[PDB]
Amino acid sequence: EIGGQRIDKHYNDWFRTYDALFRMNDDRYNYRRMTDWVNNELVGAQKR
Amino acid sequence: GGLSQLVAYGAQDVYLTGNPQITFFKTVYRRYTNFAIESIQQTINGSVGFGNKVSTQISRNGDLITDIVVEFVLTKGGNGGTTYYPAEELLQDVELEIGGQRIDKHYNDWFRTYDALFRMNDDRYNYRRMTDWVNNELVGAQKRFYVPLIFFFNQTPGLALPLIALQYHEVKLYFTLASQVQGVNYNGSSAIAGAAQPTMSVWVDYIFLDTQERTRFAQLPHEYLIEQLQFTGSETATPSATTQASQNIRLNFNHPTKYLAWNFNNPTNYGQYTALANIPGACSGAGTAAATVTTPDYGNTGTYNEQLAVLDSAKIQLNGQDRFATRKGSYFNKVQPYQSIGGVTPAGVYLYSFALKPAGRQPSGTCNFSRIDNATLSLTYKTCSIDATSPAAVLGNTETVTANTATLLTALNIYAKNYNVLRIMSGMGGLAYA
Amino acid sequence: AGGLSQLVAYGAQDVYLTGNPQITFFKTVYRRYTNFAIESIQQTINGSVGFGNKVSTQISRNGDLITDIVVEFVLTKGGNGGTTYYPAEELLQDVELEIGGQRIDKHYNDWFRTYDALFRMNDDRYNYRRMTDWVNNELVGAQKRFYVPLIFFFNQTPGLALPLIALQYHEVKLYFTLASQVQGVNYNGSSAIAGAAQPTMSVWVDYIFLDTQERTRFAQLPHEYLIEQLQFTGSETATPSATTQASQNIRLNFNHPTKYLAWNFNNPTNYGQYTALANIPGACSGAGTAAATVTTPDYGNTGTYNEQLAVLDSAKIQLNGQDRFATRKGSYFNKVQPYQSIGGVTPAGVYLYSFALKPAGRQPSGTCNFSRIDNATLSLTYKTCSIDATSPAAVLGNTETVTANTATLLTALNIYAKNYNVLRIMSGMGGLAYAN
Amino acid sequence: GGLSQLVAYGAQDVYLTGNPQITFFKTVYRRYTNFAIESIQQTINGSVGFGNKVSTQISRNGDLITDIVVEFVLTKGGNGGTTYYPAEELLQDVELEIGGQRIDKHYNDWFRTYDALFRMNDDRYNYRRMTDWVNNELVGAQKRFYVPLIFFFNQTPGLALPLIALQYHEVKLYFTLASQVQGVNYNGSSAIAGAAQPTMSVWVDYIFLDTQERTRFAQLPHEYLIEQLQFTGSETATPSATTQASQNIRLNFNHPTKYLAWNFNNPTNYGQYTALANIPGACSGAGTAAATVTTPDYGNTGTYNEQLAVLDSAKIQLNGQDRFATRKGSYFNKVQPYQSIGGVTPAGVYLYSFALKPAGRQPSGTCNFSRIDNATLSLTYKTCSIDATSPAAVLGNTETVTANTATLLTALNIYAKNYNVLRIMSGMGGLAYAN
Amino acid sequence: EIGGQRIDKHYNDWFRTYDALFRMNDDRYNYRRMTDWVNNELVGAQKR
Amino acid sequence: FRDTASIGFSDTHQDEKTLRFLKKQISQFIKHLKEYYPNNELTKKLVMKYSDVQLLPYTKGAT
Amino acid sequence: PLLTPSSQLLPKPSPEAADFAQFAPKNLQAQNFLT
Amino acid sequence: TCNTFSLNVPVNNSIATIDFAEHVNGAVFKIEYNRVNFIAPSLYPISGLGTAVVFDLQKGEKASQRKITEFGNKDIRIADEISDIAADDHSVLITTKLMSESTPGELSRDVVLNGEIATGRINMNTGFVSDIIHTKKISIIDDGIVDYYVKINVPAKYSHGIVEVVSGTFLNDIMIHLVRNKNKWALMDSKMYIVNNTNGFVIAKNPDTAMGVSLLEWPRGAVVFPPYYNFKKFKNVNKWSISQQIASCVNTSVKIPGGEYSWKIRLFFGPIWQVQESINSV
Repeated sequence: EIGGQRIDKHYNDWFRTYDALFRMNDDRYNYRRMTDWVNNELVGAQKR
Repeated sequence: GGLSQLVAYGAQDVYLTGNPQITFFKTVYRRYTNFAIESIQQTINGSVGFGNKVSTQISRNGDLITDIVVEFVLTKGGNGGTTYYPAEELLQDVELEIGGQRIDKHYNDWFRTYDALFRMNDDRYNYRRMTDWVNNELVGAQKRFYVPLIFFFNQTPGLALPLIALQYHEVKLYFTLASQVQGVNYNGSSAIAGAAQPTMSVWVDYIFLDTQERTRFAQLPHEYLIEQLQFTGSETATPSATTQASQNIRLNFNHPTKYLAWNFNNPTNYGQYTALANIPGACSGAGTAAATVTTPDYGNTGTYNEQLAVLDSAKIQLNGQDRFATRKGSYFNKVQPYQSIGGVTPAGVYLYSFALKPAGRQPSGTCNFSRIDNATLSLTYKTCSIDATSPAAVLGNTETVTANTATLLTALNIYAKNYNVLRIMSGMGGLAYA
Repeated sequence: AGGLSQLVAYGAQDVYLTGNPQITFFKTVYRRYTNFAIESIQQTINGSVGFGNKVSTQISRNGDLITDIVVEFVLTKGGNGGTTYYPAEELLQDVELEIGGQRIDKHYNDWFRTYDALFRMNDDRYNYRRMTDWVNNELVGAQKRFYVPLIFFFNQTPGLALPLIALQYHEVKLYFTLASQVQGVNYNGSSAIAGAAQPTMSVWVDYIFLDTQERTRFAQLPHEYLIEQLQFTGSETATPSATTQASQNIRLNFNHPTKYLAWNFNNPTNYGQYTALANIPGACSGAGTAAATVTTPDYGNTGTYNEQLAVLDSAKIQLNGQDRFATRKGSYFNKVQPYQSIGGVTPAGVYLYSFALKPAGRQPSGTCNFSRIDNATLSLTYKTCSIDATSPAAVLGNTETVTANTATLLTALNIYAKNYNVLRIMSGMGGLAYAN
Repeated sequence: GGLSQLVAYGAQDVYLTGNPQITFFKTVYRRYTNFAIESIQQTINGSVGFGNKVSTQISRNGDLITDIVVEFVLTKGGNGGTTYYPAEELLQDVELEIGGQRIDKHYNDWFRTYDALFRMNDDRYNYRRMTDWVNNELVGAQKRFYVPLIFFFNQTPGLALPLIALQYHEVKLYFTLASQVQGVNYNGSSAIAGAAQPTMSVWVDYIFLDTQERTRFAQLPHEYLIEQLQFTGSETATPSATTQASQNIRLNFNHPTKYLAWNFNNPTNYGQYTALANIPGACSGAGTAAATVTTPDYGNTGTYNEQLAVLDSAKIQLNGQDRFATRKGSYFNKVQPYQSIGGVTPAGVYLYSFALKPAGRQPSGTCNFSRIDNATLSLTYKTCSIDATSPAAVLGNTETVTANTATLLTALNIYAKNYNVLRIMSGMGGLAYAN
Repeated sequence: EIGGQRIDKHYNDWFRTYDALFRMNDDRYNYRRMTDWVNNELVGAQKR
Repeated sequence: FRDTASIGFSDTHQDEKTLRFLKKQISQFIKHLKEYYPNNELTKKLVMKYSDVQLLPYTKGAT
Repeated sequence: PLLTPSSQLLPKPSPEAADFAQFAPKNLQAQNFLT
Repeated sequence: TCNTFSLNVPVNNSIATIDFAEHVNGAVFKIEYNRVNFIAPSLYPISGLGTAVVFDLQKGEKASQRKITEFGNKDIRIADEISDIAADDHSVLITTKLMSESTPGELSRDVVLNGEIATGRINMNTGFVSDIIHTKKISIIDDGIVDYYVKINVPAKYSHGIVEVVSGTFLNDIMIHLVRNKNKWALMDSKMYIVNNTNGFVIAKNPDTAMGVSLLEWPRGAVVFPPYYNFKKFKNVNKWSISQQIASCVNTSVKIPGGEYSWKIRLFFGPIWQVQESINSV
């Protein structure tokens, strides 16, 4: 919101839908790297 | 049939229906400014928890602010009857500040007194439904609670805060949450292992106006006639036997005041304004061999039996002159709220009014304590010699003697509601009288 | 989004409600008022205070206007819990108010119960009980200070406060008649209670002190006050036994624009009993057990809501022989009339019919002027009193037109009328425009 | 004495008592129009009975009409605690027509919603006294019941129907009398043999005007600002287990609206807006070995325990955009009644207001659905995982769950109370707004 | 009722008093056969 | 829709008066011993008991 | 020529009542004279 | 009418006051001193006077009043000392009648000439008798001159007062006055309607023997000389008229408390030489 008026709102499913539709190639992969575990990591790992 | 009454027009009626001015059967409705009401969640600044202080700055979502409701998520650690307005005691201190200047400040005990005096019938019952566990539910039960605030702009739209024209000084509230909550964190002074921290949310109801009046609010200056609470707590002497005490208690009040409300409480048990006794609802286990008068049956902390109340008599004295003749304790618990409010005030809560209708918004009579150098309230106490464990005496003794367990009600809390004027001009708000 | 979206949704219908606005809700203006102070001043009672005694007080003149009057009683219990029923109201048999020697109004025992049982609502009726009874299962020997507010035209409202400042040459007095017997204090039924203490009474009046300019206004100018008065004479009823349905034609003798007629039937032995006794919970001493005595109430619960124990089957008011309305059953007068006209709850045995749209208010809202009729009759139809009151399965299991055999004890008929009158005050002297 | 504060006059007093405008202790009363109120019976058209439709034409026996009360005579087909507002259930509905156009319609379930929200303190208790058995009456007891109607003109004389001004119109009330009356005709769902048909009569309180007022009303046109109730029934989505169901309810309302109110109803147990549980007064036989959570303790059908309610949260959208941020079910059951009415509403009945004082009649804020293209009510349910027969689990649980028996509240009732204008001229009348 | 006004009200007891007082001779015998079972009818007999 | 010019609420011919109205008639007729005067004054006593009227005009558009 | 319904009033309304009242100035003056 | 006002009143200085030291009489005005005769029929205090002459037979000196008008229109709200319309019937409450040899007085409660009847274009006051109280005192002095003092009081006023209305014998054509600058006597009678301002130091009129009119005192709020309107003037036509105006129809905010205010006029007659010789004493 700006000044008290809501102008927009995004949802987790929307983020994934957007990732599903408009992020592509190396960029979609890089996104996945930032939001998930992509290297066969095991239980107990801590990730940023 | 009815026409037999219409024709029964006599001399006595020239004062009633001659030259009619009002017709009861015709109605005139008045056109108002289009507006909308919205409940919007505010951000709480700070870590929410027991004994913690947090604050919130009200986002200028709308044009005016009316009600504010504080929500709590609480889980009880006891069984049915181990709690008594836990949401109300948790909300320990609520301070209203506009631009650095304190406007008003409320205390959990004040909320209980207000509920004790001014909320009445189904309203007081629905209130408790919002703040307590009322259906004998058991340990582990969890639910969401609501404590509406009762500041000058919360109960009537006519005194709403016009944020639209209050742009330089922000409106914010400070919240202190009680470190001890009966039946949730402590049973008396004994901690309840595993008790969870509260979750809190502060919800504010905004008024949105249409274009024509919204501009008018934004540009013109405003003056609102508002209420403030005055408070400092004190300590009194309540003797057991052979001595009937009295004290001349010094008051700390200034602005035109509608009434003085008071109670005598047990600092460790929220809402206890009376002695505990081995009678129904007057203490834990009452009526059985397990009964004790050191611990209340908390869900029935309040009673209406004035026999367990401490005040024998009182009078307000202003600079040495008695402002009314000596009254006994039963007047201030029963008769004044009958005259001024029309409700049921529980035992131990006392009221003396200056206003004809202190429950209303329009001024109806005030005492201006700024013109009084030394205001005092003289209190005469009952002698606290009755053995609280013996119903034969607790339910059967004289009017001027009370229970020996009454000697614990050492905290004296005298509240006053005064008028002031809130002026908002060019974006800055503030009090007219310091 | 949000509330703004509801202003967007604006149309043709809305101009009717919000076009060219006349009011706003979010900037209220309060009218400034004449400065005043309230003070409670103790009055002196002439004569010894006691049971069956008549005393009076001369009203002092510390203030300008009188706004409320509260009578204080000190009583001790003559018995254990449940033996009393508004003893502070039984004790006060009547109050007569006069100005300059001219009677303005009078209240009765069994009126205070009628008013409390009819116009006072939940918290305010209970708090009233708190002021006049023992409501906490108190045992014999308990002592309490009881406060009986009076309900004259100038009481509990500032609007008609009696202007003593304008009654410079007239005396104002209250005459208090005290009971010879009070249930649970002096007698338990007809059995005297040894060692019963005499009451202590104090008459308190709440005075209004005015600021200088209005103080003067009242002293100099004439006043026309529109006031309430109570008219009452006691009647005899005709409660039936068996195989019969009684009726009465009780002719009324009332004389002023009247807001309403209210009435009940009572056992003169037991103050406030307006219903028959039955062997059901709270209705009799020992009710529900083998020790139950169906002829003696459980006094702390003398009033009930089960109209099955009341005697009125139906009623109609007639004016000059012409029916004022089509016959209504007793339940109309006990429940329907106060619902629509007052908004409270009336217990069984207490009945109301109104001429007024808002009889609980003080502004005229419809009156029947009995001063211009030949006669008014309250025609009563009674319930046949054939149910064996000692069987709870019987009194909780029967037809509309029957009631308990014990009902025949309700031998007194109390018909009250509440009217309007005008109190004229000029040159320091007061009095009624129309005698009453 | 009082002179102490009287003369204790300062700067802080100027805005309170300077240049006085009113004095509290001298009231001025207005002189009013000469009238009288009379109750007479109406003409009841049709056969009175269970499941039958009966029409009452309001006989033109006065100048203005205000209070209408329907009375019924019923007997108990069962013992104490088996009934729940039999007269309120019996009156399944009433609709008002003027000149043949529908002005309003109220339903037995609406009456419960209204009693749950707007009727409060002593009037609610006395109301029940008029419509139920409240003194533990046993089978065979006979009682006369009164059901005051709650049309726009039934609470205040100021909106009395100007029949004197309707010289060419008939005004009618069409009544539907229920086939299912709990504790009279059926004990639960089992018919009670020998139950008598109701006896009904409709009472109307007529206003008689004097000479000059009678003429003013007879000749001039009038505009009455009135209330209407909008209602269509729908179906709930109460869940089973492991989930929190939700559904989007499509609203079909018009006209300025004061508020939306709703409940979740058991279609077979009148007035049951909560789950049943083995808690005292929360089901038949509660607390004993005979307790069952399939049949209520009917005289105690209403409860204040929100844990037996099914609404977890609700939101209203205006043209698809959120009208306010999501709130939990206890907000609509406990707080709006507090903010807007000042009474207490039992669990399972919910209110959201658009108005500052919806209990009043002076317009104080409305949502005009005539200009809202898409109005949606979003309802989120509590998970119905608790075994109703174990009070340790029902009285010992959290905010997001309720009892398995909750899945019986299959009927969804969405109410809206709106404004309209009744225009009357030249002896004819009708509504100003139609949509 | 005529025009909203009550013109009269008769009770069975009045019909009995009128028949027992002003209707006389053969006319009353007929009335009795109009309102009763006269010619010794037994249980189950129907009469208009 | 229903043409019923009159209400039918006991207005039109019903004389609702308390018999003290007789004093009103005595004042108009001046003499109070009206036990016998009404027997010789039939024509005037009947005129004093008849009505006055008000009319409710409306105009509609013809097609 | 317009046709209208008739509202019949009857003479029964009667003329309206009057009321007159007053306190003689019994108070006169005080401390105006003494014997 | 508890009409209470705070600071919306100008300081109108009641420079003039009237009191009495005469005795009570019945209802006759028969007064003489130094051959000056004075007669009135008790219909009102003054009818005629002179030295073996009269100046009229009726319509002598009389005090009058005009309440607040729409804009000084005409004789609508005239609270006059006499019910002149009745002419023969003095339907006025005359409360005190003090007089002594050489000087009568009177104190009267006035009436509105139009009364309660709604006539002309606009309605009138409530009853015939009003609460406005006025007085007159006539002092005959050794030198052959007579001082006429009048009083008016009524609460919460801001209206128009009429000090004298005189309709003497039509033989009053020649009109001459001394200018306050003593520059000359100014003879002006051609208009027969002259509104004389403060320049008219004393005015005299005569067919042959003269009557002089010398105004002495009138109220004014001149304590600090505010701009508040307060002016006097003449309306001199065949009928002689003296008046004073407190305010125009309605000011921004104006009230007068309503205390006692009075006017002083010196009237005398005689040969035009003697009249002018006395005036020229200035």
